Amino acid sequence: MKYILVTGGVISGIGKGIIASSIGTILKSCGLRVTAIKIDPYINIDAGTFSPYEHGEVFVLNDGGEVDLDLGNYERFLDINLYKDNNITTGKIYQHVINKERRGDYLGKTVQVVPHITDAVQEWVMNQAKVPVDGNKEEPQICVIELGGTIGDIEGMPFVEAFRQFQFKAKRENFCNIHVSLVPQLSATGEQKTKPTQNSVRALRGLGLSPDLIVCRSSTPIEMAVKEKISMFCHVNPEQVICIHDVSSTYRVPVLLEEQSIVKYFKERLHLPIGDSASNLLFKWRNMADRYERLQKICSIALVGKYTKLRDCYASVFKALEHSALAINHKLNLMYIDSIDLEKITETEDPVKFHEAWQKLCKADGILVPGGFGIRGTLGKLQAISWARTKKIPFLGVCLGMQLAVIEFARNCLNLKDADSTEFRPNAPVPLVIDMPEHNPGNLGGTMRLGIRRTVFKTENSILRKLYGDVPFIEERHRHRFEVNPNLIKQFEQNDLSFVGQDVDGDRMEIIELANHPYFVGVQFHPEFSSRPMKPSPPYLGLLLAATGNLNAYLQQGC
Amino acid sequence: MKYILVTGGVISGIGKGIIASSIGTILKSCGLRVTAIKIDPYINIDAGTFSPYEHGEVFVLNDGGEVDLDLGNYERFLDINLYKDNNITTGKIYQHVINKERRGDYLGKTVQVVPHITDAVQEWVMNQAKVPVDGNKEEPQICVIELGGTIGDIEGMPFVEAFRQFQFKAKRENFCNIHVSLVPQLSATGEQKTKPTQNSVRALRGLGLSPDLIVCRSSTPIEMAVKEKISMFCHVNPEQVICIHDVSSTYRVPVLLEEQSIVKYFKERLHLPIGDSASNLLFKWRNMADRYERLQKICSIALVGKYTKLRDCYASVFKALEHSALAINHKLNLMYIDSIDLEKITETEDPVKFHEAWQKLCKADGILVPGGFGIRGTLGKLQAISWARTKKIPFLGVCLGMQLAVIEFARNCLNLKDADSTEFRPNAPVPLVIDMPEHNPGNLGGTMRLGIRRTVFKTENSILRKLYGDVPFIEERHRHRFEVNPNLIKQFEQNDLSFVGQDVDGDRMEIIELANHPYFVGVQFHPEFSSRPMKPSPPYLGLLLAATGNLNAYLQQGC
Amino acid sequence: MKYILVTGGVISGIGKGIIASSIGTILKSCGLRVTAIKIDPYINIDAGTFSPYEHGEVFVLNDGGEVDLDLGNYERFLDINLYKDNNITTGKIYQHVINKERRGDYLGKTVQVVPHITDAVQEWVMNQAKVPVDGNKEEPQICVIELGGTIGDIEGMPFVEAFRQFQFKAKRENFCNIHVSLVPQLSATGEQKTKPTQNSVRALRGLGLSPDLIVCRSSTPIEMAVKEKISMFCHVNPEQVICIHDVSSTYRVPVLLEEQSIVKYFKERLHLPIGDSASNLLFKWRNMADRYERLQKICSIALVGKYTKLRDCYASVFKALEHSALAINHKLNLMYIDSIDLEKITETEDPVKFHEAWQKLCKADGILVPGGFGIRGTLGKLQAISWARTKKIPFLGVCLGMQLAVIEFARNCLNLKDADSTEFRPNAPVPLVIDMPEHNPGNLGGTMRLGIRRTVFKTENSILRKLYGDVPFIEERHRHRFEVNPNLIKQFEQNDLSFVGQDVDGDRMEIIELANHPYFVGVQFHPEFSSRPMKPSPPYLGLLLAATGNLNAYLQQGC
Ligand SMILES: Nc1ncnc2c1ncn2[C@@H]1O[C@H](COP(=O)(O)OP(=O)(O)OP(=O)(O)O)[C@@H](O)[C@H]1O
Ligand SMILES: Nc1ncnc2c1ncn2[C@@H]1O[C@H](COP(=O)(O)OP(=O)(O)OP(=O)(O)O)[C@@H](O)[C@H]1O
Ligand SMILES: Nc1ncnc2c1ncn2[C@@H]1O[C@H](COP(=O)(O)OP(=O)(O)OP(=O)(O)O)[C@@H](O)[C@H]1O
Ligand SMILES: O=c1ccn([C@@H]2O[C@H](COP(=O)(O)OP(=O)(O)OP(=O)(O)O)[C@@H](O)[C@H]2O)c(=O)[nH]1
Ligand SMILES: O=c1ccn([C@@H]2O[C@H](COP(=O)(O)OP(=O)(O)OP(=O)(O)O)[C@@H](O)[C@H]2O)c(=O)[nH]1
Ligand SMILES: O=c1ccn([C@@H]2O[C@H](COP(=O)(O)OP(=O)(O)OP(=O)(O)O)[C@@H](O)[C@H]2O)c(=O)[nH]1
Repeated sequence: MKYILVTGGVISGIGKGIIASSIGTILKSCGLRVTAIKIDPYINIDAGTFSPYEHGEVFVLNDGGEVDLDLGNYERFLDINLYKDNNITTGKIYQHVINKERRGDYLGKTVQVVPHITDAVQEWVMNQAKVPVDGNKEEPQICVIELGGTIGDIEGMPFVEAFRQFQFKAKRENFCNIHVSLVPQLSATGEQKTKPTQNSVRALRGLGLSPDLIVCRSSTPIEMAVKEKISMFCHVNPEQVICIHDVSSTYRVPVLLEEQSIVKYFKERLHLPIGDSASNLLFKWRNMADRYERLQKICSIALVGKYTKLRDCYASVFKALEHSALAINHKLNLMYIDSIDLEKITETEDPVKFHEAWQKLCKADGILVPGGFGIRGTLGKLQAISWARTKKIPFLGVCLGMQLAVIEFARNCLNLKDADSTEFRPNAPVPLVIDMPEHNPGNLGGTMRLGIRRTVFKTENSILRKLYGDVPFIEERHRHRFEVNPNLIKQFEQNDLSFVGQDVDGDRMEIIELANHPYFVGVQFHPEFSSRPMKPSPPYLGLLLAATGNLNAYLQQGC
Repeated sequence: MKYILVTGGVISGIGKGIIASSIGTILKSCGLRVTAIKIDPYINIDAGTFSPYEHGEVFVLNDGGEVDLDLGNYERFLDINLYKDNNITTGKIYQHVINKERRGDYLGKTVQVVPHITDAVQEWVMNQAKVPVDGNKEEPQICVIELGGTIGDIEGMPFVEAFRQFQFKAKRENFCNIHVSLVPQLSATGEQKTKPTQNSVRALRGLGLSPDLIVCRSSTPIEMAVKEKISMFCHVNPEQVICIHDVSSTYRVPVLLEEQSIVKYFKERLHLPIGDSASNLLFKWRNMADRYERLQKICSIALVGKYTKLRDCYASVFKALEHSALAINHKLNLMYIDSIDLEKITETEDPVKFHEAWQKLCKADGILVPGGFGIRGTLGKLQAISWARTKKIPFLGVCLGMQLAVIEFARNCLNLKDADSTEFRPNAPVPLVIDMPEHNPGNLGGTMRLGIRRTVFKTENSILRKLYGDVPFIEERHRHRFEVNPNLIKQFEQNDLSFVGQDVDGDRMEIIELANHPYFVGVQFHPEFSSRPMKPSPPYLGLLLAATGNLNAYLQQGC
Repeated sequence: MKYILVTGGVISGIGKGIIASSIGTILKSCGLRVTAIKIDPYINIDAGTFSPYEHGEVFVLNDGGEVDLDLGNYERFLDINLYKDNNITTGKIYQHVINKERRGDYLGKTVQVVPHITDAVQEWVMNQAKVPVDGNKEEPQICVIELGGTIGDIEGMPFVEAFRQFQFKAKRENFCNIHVSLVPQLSATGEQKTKPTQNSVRALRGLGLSPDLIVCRSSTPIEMAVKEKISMFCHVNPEQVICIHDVSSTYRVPVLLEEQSIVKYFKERLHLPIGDSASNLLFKWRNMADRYERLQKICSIALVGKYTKLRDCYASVFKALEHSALAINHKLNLMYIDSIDLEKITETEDPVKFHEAWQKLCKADGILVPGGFGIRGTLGKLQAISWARTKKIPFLGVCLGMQLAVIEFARNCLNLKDADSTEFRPNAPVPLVIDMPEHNPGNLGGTMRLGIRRTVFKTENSILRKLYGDVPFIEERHRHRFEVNPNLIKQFEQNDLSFVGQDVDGDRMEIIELANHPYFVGVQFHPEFSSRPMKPSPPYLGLLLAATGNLNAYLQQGC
């Protein structure tokens, strides 16, 4: 099978996944079945126990994933839905190997990093490329492999040697190599240097891998004097240096590689079956490049998270939002509001950060309350829903807001201020939200609810049901532990806030809507992990429709 | 002797010399005698045969230097004038060693890179620190050593091993180590990475040198989360991480190190004699920081060079100009004008680049024609002086303009269009500018005129004589081969353009002034290499005085 | 042209030249024209100023060589005589490059180690392979390139990068790579390790060269478990691991590579024109393997040198001696005798080292006095010739003995004890040996006599003339400064010791013979540098013939 191994340049946050997916999604437009394998040097297995401020938010797979992210980017760009066993971490390999030397399966031979780890790496990447990953039941023909991390450090040492042996066991027509480096320029002056790319190549070539292409991502487009120096010093012909500058939206990244002629390259390098057309599909990639230049009324949410500045804790939501903004031809203005900045305590001690949050939340044409944990933010977010409740600005609750909207509603309408979730204080006189993890055969003890779960819409008066297409059940994914008590439904069996969804059996509800409001939805499932640039997320699409008021206008068409 | 060895971070053009001079010129304000030794890994000996577009302009020393530059920066910041034997290049060492193994002075032993080169390096740096360099006849006490180049490449291999052996032969109280790295951030996003600094340390520590300080120069000032990661990963305490952002003028660079408390550091590290005052001299460094923020009428030259965009071919002039702009409280607006863009040929084929040059030269309140060679630019620059001649905008000719102004004047006034310099065409019917290199005892053949040369002012009616202080002779330096024929003076023994200067004997003139003009000077010597931020260059100071019209107002004071 | 680049393993003294010549001299038996280029990382140019105890004796070429040695080994094994410009040292390159940047031939561009040195290396190796080197006037087809030194150190850094760029500029069919490593075993125990070969490969592959073959030279022949580990860890198939153990004579080294089938390898790798016969010439390499096992009367010299233990100061003579011992079917017993151990002074202070020298010199069936310099040994060697003079044991004087034999003869027969050479004391009342270097046009001052020089035999009664084949002139090479005065011949115009040779003009004599003696020869030329395993050196061949007494028996055949 043809394999493409991208790597890393000087710094980690270049845009590794934006290149590996782009050369993947060009080849998906070529008519090739694609997989993706992300090699990760971080020891930690099963990323789900991260605080999301170090790396980013989780992604969630079908079979129970808690996989990093970058993995999410591949899923969103390629139409692929994945499995959890191609997030191949260093802790995944060692737990696969330390659990074999107690079995004795290496026949008493002492196992060392070479070859008995690097044999287990080049068996892992053979099997995950072999399994189909898309709607067809058929093995693919390429496999874009992302060696994450940087290169030269101690973490990346068992892996580049694992692929050095792999160039020999594979054929040279079956292997490729991309190197995505940085040419940093100092705005302080004006020249543009090529030295960081030279030392990053001789750390790659010094470990026994040679770049086919070399991709120099920087701030500005680079001059032909720079393409000459990288061609002469890094010992590759000038047809393999591909510039990519900092573009405004990531949809320019696939069509910018079309101009630099990488499509016909892998015809000659990899010897893959291709004939040439318009080198991507003209209707669905060059179109939405022009949608992002020519824009309109800057509108359509404020966001209440619980973090400081856009570390990608919420980058997996912002790519889902501008999917919907791609549909309604609006520029989107994502503005973070810290839930600390809505507390009583900040106004007492600092009004510069507090009054700064309200200013944006009162002018907000839409709120969004995504998921979170812990006591931070929760007491601040309790006022944000009720502000949206009375003054009727639409919002969506995701995995925490659905908990918090049912808390505030009994406090306001039913005057039951004593009620709260059992997340925080177990001494609950009215335990309105109870813990109940899935007690399944094959799952011992308390196991977090995870994976694809069917949930059926009960009754017709849902604005969500018309958005998915009036199908009875939807198929979504979530990672949360807590539910409103089905006994505690008795408290709200008459109001305007009634529960809509039910799963296969019916022991939880997962979905709320409110009558006397434009658009009041709160869901337990994360509706971000199926959002694609072609069809947006159906809760998020209506949420921007409610912000522009065209939500009734979308259902005038129907039909 | 206490030695400070700065190095290099990721890319070459960080600001190595701006840090090594700054920690030098803090210690000069401490009351310590300073030298400077710049280690250069480039094989080429005696930089003077450079095209000035690869590296920059030359510097010229007293004894006959053709030394790079960075060396010039030390000279200008420290009051030091240097010798040519501390520009210690790789070609200087090998020519010092290959000329010893024919002598047999290694006693028949085969010489290899270690130790017999690295012995010759640590004897070179011992001797150049030992020689006095300033007005006192006394050995200094520190020696700021600049290991130029970057680190990790093949050129820098004989030198870091040369200083690894040097930490043992010296005492730990006598040695220091600075590392000036880059933390590149991508404006494309917003985070700030620390990885390039980590790999640059483990290439330095992997060659056997440990940083005392670590200096992270970048675009923006960096947050305490970045100072924590560099302290924890690069294994130095957080008192040795010093931030320096891209500041507007280089005079902030000494006073910004004062805020980060590096003055008291070397009291504890190097054990040098110091008591504390205001940590620099309050009148002459923090004052001119405020001169550059608060500014005035944006005026005071256009420049006609012969190059494209400000590669530092003329950075050794621009630092001399804003010395004078530091004196007259004016912002300076250096605008390059290519001499190609004044030719007849560009207007025929492209008026976008041609008309763009004139636009700036007609609004120019002052022209400047610095030195150059070859047929490029010369035919273009012939119109620039005559444009300044008739319409009377002041300019200065430096080492080529003095040739070109005497050419145009016989063509215009004396109608001798046949005359030209013997630089370009030897078939000269009127050879107005003749070749005559110095034929000296000890100098065989044609040797370029070079070094400090006395030149005496003949007569009183010079506007230059009042600027230097009415001394009879001035002491300047130049590197040029050509002179107007002393026989050809007969052509101009009556006009308004008469020759002013004479050297010790009188076989050349070196200096012109024109009567019916505000300020018309052309000099063979380079008046850039003595310009300091305290007293500017005396031709360049009057040139900005003529631009603002206060040139008469400067001599109203006198006295 | 097909190029083979051998390298180095862990330690320097493996046997680099014994492998590179052997794969050369197999291909010479294949019917291919061969050159040789030895890359040397030692800075010193023109090895001739060595003390011969660091590296070894010199070799002397035709055009004036003072080249190391290993070069001598190629000459002796291949029938090739060389030029001095393929001893390409590091000091040869830099003196070729520092003498070009004063010319300006790099067009003002700053030259660095990459590429402008490595361009000059891959132009040097192109030209020396291009020039013919053998009796034909035709370019060869292979070029065995010896990258001397080891690999990984600082000296070998400009060269392995110089050949990494060379694999791309050449074609993969035109390039090869040998790696000659050590597998050290400890007699202390018994196992045999493969670790030093693994780390030596990943320092070679880490610099961008891959071994075609891998040659493991050690003490014992190695087991198939060792060939499996080197095949699996060093990532080459088990057909390219070639064992070679410590063999008794170096003539087994070509025929041992025949058994391991490297002849058919380069047919497949290099794509060179070959058909197969007996894979070497059966009459002249496998024959003299059996000559060295089956041997005879252990006889046939003691040697008086001036050194301690057989550092190869005299290895260029011992290979010439066992050429003659290959002809007379005798085992040779080379025993060193220090000339210190024949002095008066050692017997006074130590008789353990003194009496140990005489014991071997009185039982000596032949003496040999090779070349040397300085006051050490000279006063000791004066008794060794007179011991050979009276008691009539044959010897040969080489470049110093010819001086010393003419000194002792006037002291003994003519009773002129006052006479001595002008090498040591210039106050000579009878200056019997005078200095006269060649004063040639194109050679300024005192230049050492060097290169091929014709010398004609005057008269018939020479035992040397019958050995060369009664040709009038012979063609030999030497490096010496001193001659007997042609005026001082008047002292010996009647004795039994008369001068035999004369060059083209006749101002020196170069050759002595004595009548009343079996074999008394002393020559100024070095007769070691033409000795080949087929025909021995004609003075050295008769010297072993005089030791066995068959010297008359050789001339009974004639004819
Ligand atoms: N072409 C681009 N131009 C500007 N910004 C980009 C581009 N590609 C990606 N980015 C932004 O930079 C960040 C880094 O990109 P990406 O997540 O693909 O790298 P990654 O290798 O997956 O990260 P990690 O190494 O943490 O897994 C992303 O959050 C994205 O928003
Ligand atoms: N603190 C600073 N902020 C912004 N720009 C700077 C600073 N210091 C220096 N520069 C600019 O960047 C350039 C590089 O500085 P400098 O010449 O000191 O480096 P260098 O090591 O001497 O260069 P080279 O390695 O070529 O000798 C200079 O031309 C200068 O104008
Ligand atoms: N196959 C062999 N077995 C045993 N000894 C050998 C063998 N080949 C060479 N030697 C001996 O070991 C010494 C080293 O061999 P050789 O001179 O070929 O190495 P070299 O690389 O030329 O040395 P240098 O690196 O100093 O030039 C020689 O003096 C020779 O006598
Ligand atoms: O996609 C990736 C790739 C790599 N990594 C992991 O990040 C590490 C490299 O991390 P960085 O290079 O980003 O540096 P750092 O985390 O130490 O500090 P910052 O610069 O982020 O402020 C690697 O050790 C790798 O395990 C990720 O977390 N995500
Ligand atoms: O002050 C210095 C320092 C170093 N150098 C020399 O510059 C080389 C490093 O040069 P660079 O790191 O700047 O890269 P480059 O010249 O190959 O191409 P650009 O990035 O400039 O476009 C080093 O090999 C060193 O010899 C200088 O010229 N001046
Ligand atoms: O054939 C050669 C090869 C290499 N060399 C030169 O020898 C050096 C390697 O020398 P060694 O590896 O032999 O170590 P050393 O000389 O320092 O000390 P000993 O082990 O000999 O006792 C290299 O730096 C190279 O320049 C030779 O002299 N002759």
